[PDB]
Amino acid sequence: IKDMFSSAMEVARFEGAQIKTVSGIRGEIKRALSKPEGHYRAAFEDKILMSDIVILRSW
Amino acid sequence: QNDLELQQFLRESHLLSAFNGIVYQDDQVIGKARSRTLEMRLNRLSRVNGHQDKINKLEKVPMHIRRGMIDKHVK
Amino acid sequence: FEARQRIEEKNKESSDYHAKMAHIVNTINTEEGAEKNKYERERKLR
Amino acid sequence: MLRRQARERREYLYRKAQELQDSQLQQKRQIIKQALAQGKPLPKELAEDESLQKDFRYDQSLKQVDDEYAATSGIMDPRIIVTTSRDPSTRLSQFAKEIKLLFPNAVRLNRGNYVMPNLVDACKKSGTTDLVVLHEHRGVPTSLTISHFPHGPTAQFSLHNVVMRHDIINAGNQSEVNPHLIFDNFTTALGKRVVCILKHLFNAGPKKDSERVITFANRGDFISVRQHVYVRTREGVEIAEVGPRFEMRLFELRLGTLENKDADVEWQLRRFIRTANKKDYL
Amino acid sequence: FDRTAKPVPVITSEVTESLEDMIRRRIQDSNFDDLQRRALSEELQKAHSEISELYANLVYKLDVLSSVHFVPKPASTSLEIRVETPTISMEDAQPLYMSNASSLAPQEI
Amino acid sequence: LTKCYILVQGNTVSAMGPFKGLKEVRRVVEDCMKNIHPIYHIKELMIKRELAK
Amino acid sequence: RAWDLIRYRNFRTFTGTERIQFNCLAVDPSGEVVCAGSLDNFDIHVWSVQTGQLLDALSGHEGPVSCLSFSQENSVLASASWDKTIRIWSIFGRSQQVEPIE
Amino acid sequence: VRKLKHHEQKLLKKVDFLEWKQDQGHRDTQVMRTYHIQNREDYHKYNRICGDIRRLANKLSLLPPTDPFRRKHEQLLLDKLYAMGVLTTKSKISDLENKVTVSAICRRRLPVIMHRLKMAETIQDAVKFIEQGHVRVGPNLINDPAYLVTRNMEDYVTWVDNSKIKKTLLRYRNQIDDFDFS
Repeated sequence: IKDMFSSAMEVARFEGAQIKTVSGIRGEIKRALSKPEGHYRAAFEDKILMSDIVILRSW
Repeated sequence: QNDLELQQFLRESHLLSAFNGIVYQDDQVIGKARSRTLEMRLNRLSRVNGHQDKINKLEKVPMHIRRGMIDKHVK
Repeated sequence: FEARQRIEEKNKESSDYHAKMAHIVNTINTEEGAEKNKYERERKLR
Repeated sequence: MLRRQARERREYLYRKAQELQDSQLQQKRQIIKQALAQGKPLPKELAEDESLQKDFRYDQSLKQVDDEYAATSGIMDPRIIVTTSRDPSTRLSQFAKEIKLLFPNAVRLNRGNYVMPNLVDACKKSGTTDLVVLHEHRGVPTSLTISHFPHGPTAQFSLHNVVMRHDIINAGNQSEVNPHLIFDNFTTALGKRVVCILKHLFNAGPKKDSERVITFANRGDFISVRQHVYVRTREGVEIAEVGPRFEMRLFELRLGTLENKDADVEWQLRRFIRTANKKDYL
Repeated sequence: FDRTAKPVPVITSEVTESLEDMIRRRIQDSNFDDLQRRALSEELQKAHSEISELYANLVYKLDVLSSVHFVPKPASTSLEIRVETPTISMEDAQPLYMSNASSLAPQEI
Repeated sequence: LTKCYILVQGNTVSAMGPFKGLKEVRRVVEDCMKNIHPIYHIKELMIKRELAK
Repeated sequence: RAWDLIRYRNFRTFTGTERIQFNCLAVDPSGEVVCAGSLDNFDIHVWSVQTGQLLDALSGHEGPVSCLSFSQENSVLASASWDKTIRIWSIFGRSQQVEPIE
Repeated sequence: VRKLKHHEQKLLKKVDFLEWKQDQGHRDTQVMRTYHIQNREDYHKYNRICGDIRRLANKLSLLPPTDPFRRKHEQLLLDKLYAMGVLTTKSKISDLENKVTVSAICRRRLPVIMHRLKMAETIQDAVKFIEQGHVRVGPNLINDPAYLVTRNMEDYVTWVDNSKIKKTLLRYRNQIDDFDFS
């Protein structure tokens, strides 16, 4: 997942959070990728598409 | 009146004497007494909630020999 | 650390709320349906 | 024995489907059993069917370890292979050494160029009972899969806080005597299933003074595995820690061997459901 | 934000201490979850004898019908009395013999 | 229970059997003509058989 | 089962644990061990003769063990089965060695 | 035989030249048509054995329900018939009266085993093939249709090598290796 964070520190702050696509596919962020900074690895209920947007509902 | 073994012995005293000290308690009752005793108990339990046209089904006997059976039994 | 603490406090809050709502539902059921059935029983005599 | 084992699994799952299909007759035969026991009247459904009572004359003489392990529970000792993933690192080879020292009646097999279908076939015709496949991540071992072989279950676990006996110190040699077991709060039916899986790979009947013990203690779906030796003093019992300690978490349990992944799943970790983190042995 | 699952537990000295004294309680009470190594009546007697001879004849013809691939009877640690006698006398009727010992050993006499 | 053959006829009770059975049926019949019910004696006869064996 | 041909007594009886029927056997030259194979079990059952116990169950055939024979001189076991395979077992002395000839 | 009129059919009702009451509904004929049984007396040779099993099962259910003799022999007979293949489940003892049946002993015959193993397209084809001598169980060729195949002995029902049927199935999938003759 590309750009909801600006740094791996930010993703480290937000690890384990539950996200979802706009299709309601639930998911969880797992680990920040190393070289592209705000990019991370998430796991979903099944295969999401390239035309989706993930969402971290915070308050 | 709420003794179960005593009242079971009372109403199965007849076929124990027909198909036999004596034994009356289950875990000692050998064949035809056991089959008819268990069948009598199951009939008496099932006659409360089961329908009266469905609990006591007669064996299909033809007319002219069931009537002769009844006449000789009444004799 | 905040993960474990927030998850377990949310679980505690949900398990308290379900007990509270089920309690008020069946207290309204029992100690007012007894009076509903009592009124029906003393209305069947008429 | 290909055809024998295929048709034997076929007949077993036919009998299991027939049991769950005609398991209503077991409990309504139980109802008329206790109706004979205390002389209480029998329901309408059990009162008007005449065939069930004249089968009950025959069926009045009817009346822990489960269906895969039940045939040879204490009769025969297990036989375990311990193998790594493929081209393993040296710390995974040390960990596989430690797991083959954990389980008695376990040997270790070098893994490389072994396909998992013909590995499973070679094991289940050479007579082994269990296969433990270990997976790593840059040294740190991350999974172990236990497959019970006469078409038994596979339980797949992840391993989490792994400290190794090779990693600590030269504290000596291990004991290798038949250990005692400890299972702490395995309370659900999945808990008893996982207990039977994890404990039918130890030898039946250790000595009463067998001085090593190994504990599988459940702490919210995180089975802490430690291994201890002991010597009972005048005032308590003194515990020394020996051999590896980790936490295994069951994420999958299916009902075939390792090769297919077409087997029916008995349990697997629903992670993304809405009420995921609210119950244990979920 | 809400989070999906509980994190993996950190193993500290308190949880190792609690786990060790659990093990100590079990190990001083020997609460170990190990694997464990695996005449009547006249009428009842004659009922038993009748179904025994029925069972014998039926098993014989089931084996012959099955073309004697069957699965054997389970186990019977029976009890045999042998008297002592010459093994000449334990033989068949023919002019010869094979051994003139006695059927009981010296340590059986 | 008593291994006897009993005929309740008219205003008397005939009985054939062994002497222990005859003693038992005589006490049963006389206490049944007094007010205590005979199924109490049948119950104590069953109790005494399973207590004597 | 074993038969003394002096005192005419069946002094030994060997069963398995699986309730199978045995179709062929083979004894040691130095008759410590009897060995027997079935046509429904794919294993070979190895009993001591001095004690009565089941010493081993050799496994590795994938077909019913049709025939057994011990070599009379070097005491190596040869079994052969309907999986098109003859197999040579070195039982004695720390080997537990198996050589399958297809 | 001539479709009696109303006065005749009223006057002689019990007349039937085909179906009698001793026939038992022609069930020997019916199940020997189902499982393609050659000789007439195989039904009744199996019916004697079903009557043996059910006579023992009656006389064994007439024992008291808790004694170990009844429980041991009921379980032992149940295990023997399941292993032979007549019974399909060793769970309940009412199978020893209800589910023991000449059709179950006939489903265990060699052509029916064949047809269920997809080794022949019908039971009559399986009869023709094992009469023509294509089928061996184990090593030895089986030649008669009535051969009863137990559960462990149905793993070895194959064709003989050098069978034309074995050759044409191998050459249908062109896996025929002519080194081992097929």
